[PDB]
Amino acid sequence: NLCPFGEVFNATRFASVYAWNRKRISNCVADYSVLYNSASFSTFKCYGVSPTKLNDLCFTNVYADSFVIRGDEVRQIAPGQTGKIADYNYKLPDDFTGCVIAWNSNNLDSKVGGNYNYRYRLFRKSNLKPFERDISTEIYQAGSKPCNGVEGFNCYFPLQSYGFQPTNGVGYQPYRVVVLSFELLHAPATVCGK
Amino acid sequence: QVQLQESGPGLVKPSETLSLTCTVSGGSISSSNYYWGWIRQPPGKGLEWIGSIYYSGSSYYSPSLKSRVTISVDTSKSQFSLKLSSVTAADTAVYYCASTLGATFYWGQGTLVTVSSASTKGPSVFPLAPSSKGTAALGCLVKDYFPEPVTVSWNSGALTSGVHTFPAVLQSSGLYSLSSVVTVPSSSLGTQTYICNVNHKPSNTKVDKRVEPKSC
Amino acid sequence: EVQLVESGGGVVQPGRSLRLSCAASAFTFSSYDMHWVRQAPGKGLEWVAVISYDGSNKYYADSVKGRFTISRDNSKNTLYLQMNSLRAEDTAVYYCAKDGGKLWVYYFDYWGQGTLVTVSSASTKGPSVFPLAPGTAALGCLVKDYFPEPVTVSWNSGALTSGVHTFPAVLQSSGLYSLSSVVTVPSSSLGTQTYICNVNHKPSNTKVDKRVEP
Amino acid sequence: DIQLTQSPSSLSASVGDKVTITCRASQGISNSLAWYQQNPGKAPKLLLYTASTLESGVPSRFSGSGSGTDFTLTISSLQPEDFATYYCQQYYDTWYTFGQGTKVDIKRTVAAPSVFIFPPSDEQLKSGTASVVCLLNNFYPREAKVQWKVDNALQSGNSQESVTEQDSKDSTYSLSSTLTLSKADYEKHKVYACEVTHQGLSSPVTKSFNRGE
Amino acid sequence: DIQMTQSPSSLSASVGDRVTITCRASQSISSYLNWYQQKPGKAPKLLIYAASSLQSGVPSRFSGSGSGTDFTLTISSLQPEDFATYYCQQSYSTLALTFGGGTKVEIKRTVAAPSVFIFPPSDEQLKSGTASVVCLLNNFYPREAKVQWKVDNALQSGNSQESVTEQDSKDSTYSLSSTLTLSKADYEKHKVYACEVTHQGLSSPVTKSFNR
Ligand SMILES: *[C@@H]1O[C@H](CO)[C@@H](O)[C@H](O)[C@H]1NC(C)=O
Repeated sequence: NLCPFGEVFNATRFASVYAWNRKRISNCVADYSVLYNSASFSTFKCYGVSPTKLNDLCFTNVYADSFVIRGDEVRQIAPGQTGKIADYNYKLPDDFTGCVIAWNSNNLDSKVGGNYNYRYRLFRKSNLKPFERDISTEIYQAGSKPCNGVEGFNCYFPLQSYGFQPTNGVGYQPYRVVVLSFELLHAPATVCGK
Repeated sequence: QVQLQESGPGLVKPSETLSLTCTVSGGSISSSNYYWGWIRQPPGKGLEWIGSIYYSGSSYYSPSLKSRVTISVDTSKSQFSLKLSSVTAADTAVYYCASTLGATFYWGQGTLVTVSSASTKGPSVFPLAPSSKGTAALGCLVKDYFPEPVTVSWNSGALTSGVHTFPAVLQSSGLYSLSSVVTVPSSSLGTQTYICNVNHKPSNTKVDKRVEPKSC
Repeated sequence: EVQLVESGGGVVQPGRSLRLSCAASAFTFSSYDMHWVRQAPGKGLEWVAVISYDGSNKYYADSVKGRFTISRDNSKNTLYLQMNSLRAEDTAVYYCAKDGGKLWVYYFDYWGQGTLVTVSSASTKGPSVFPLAPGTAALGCLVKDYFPEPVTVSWNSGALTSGVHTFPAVLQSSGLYSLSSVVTVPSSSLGTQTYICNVNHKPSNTKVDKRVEP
Repeated sequence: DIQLTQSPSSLSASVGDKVTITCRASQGISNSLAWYQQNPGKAPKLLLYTASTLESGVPSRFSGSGSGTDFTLTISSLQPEDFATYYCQQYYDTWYTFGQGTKVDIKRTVAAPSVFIFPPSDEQLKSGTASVVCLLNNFYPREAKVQWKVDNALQSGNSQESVTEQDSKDSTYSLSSTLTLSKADYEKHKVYACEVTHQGLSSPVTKSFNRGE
Repeated sequence: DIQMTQSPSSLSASVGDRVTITCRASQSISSYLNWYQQKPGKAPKLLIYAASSLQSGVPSRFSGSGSGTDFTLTISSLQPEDFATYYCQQSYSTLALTFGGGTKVEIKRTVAAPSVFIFPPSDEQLKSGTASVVCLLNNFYPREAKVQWKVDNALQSGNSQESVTEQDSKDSTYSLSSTLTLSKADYEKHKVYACEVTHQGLSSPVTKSFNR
């Protein structure tokens, strides 16, 4: 039967970038060329593979990662990028083999009074390793004295609200992203494009 | 995007209390891991943190000002306010409201607050006559006025090339003094009429001064 | 033996449209992806767009996205590039390239000879040629104020080959082009040898021969 | 109380150059530092925090490094919109502190100022105050010293300076120094000069006048 | 985008030399680095794909190596038909393919001094309203040369245009032409028209002039 890409792209609600959702896709047939060509995608860049070539290749598994960021941060969802998102929320390896798809979602994820349900990890002591998901809410020590739960001036809650308003500039508007990872192990392949 | 709009008088008499209010329209003043602070900047000087406040957690002030500073928060109207007591001319500065944390992430546009006890005074315009001793310079001195600003043009806007109108300095008298100059060819001093157009709207003062070379 | 032939280039005013073609030969055209790559005057290479083997997938660079359109006709073995809303920054030589296809990624193994697209509003004006009057000596002609590129300059109807230096054109502030061409000759055969520079402007159909004497 | 010290106080560079600003703290502050950009008259804008993390939306040409007490901000290829004043700030203790700021300047060739002096008008002398103005027209760099001499006596604490923003065309500055005296103190002396020392002047230039000539 | 920085921008060598060009990437591109050759006026031609794989028909003297961020193209024995510009292009970002700046391989010859000639604007042109003062630098090497216009000892900044030919097929030398364009009103305002030339094969600024 077919692979369920709709459940990712057409999902009504998306996850925050620090708590990005991953859908493991296996044991199915996938339809790509008709799926991608829609141009209802503001950002569409692939690394290590051609989007027209996927209808020929088979992979052991395919991962569809999904989250929401703001416009000025779409440039960070890429291999070898640095910044608040790529270092503290979602990081791709330097040899990332897959595609990054993004479309403006201002009509879905921004509210007149502002939507603060989309958060991101602002402070973290060390960078995330590739494909790491940190959902920890432990108070961040940013001074000398430890925090031990107590929040304050050298003790910050590591997550921060986005605040999407429909009237904000495109840089401050919400964008939904889908990252398709194509994994090739020395195992029998289960996902082939057709 | 967090939007910070600040309001309050830009003129406070000395020993009085400076008061400013920042209204938040980008993030709920309650539903964000954001401290809410004030940073000032004296003219031509650096930046000085004043204080910050949490939605309930606590407040934190600059010890150099802690005795004079009060920061309050209003959630029903989404505002946090600043009160500086016994202001002096030292407190003449641009005041910003900021969504602070580790860093100050978002910034209001900034309200210049001038501390002076002077009322409104129209300026006096004196000529800076070109002297005798290829290109010569002439101008106007706009002295002893309050408050800001004044506008100076030359020949009703027909002369723009080579004009430098300098920013006003605050004299010890609490009054501002400003000069505007222009370099022209020395050969035109006897044939071209030069007039500076000073306009000080706070005092409804419009003055046209003809600048002529000084006769022996 | 892989051939690619472009056509459809020329002059175009800003905001107008222009369509390019690329006739392929001597390979399975309906199986390879195809590309377009342009090169501004004196600059490097810039990938423009790519189209799949079947023409169902199209991907464009950000500098031309929502402005150019790539398409192909496999029955005719031709590749198309509809260029709308052309800006002056689009002035470049446009190449079409076949995808190598031996990798998981794109790469160009064969290129077309390329066709020029000059985006400017200036009307096709003819050149105004001025002479340059002179231990050897030098002399030449000044091809000034002409639009667009190019102009071909020769000496004595191509008979004088050694010692000639024709300089690349420069886009002056007047939207027109200016070009210099010189030739160094022995100072002995000056009044005995006659020198005539041959300037031709095909876009405006102007052929001007001018004598050069000290 | 942490003290931030930036280096250099003023820097001049060209478009495309690599620029480095240094910030040093009186105490160890780990990586808890932020960099800011402020264009003239506008509010500051955050560039980096935690010494190394770029704020979202900031161009990638900006980069930061350091820990403990020494920090560095770097612009890889300077672009025309990058000319401004730059501040560093620590958030390590309670009493937050800023650096004094580093103004990035456009490097043009050295230009000597055209010096003009203006006596007080007879119309101002009727009010009781005398204002002598000294003009330095179209010069570079900004560093220039104006020395007031009244009867060969160097004056200080009765004058004020004012500098124009760098001109958008020829990239030069201009300075005006206003020496203020009472009418009674003005008529006590004869020679009024302003000595100007600048890099583009092999020797200090002096424009002067004698009162009543 | 992924920037590709080539080094050096220009090199001069002779037939039989061993030439190596460097290509750096702003981030890791695995082995997806391709080399191309372009003649002036001609289309690019593929030499190396996937950093090290030789395209069919390309002579074996070409070879490529590298991985990650540093890559190298190597011509073991340079041949006369190999003088051209060489580009590297990354294919890691398949939908954002980017090229390097290019490395132009030129013919190494000895330093050659330029012959400077100056030409006044013709009488046929001055009646149209434009005046163009032209200065020529003839047959020199290397390409680096500074032409400074001085009109009444005043540097004419922002008022001229330069143009350089390619390396001559005989002596491998360059030629430069600077065209100072001013209106006739600007022409009679001054008297002295000079052309200053600074070159490696010279020792002092050279000035060629004439009187009306
Ligand atoms: C997403 O939803 C649209 C209808 O809203 C449907 O036509 C499309 O096929 C869906 N996409 C997938 C991948 O199922």
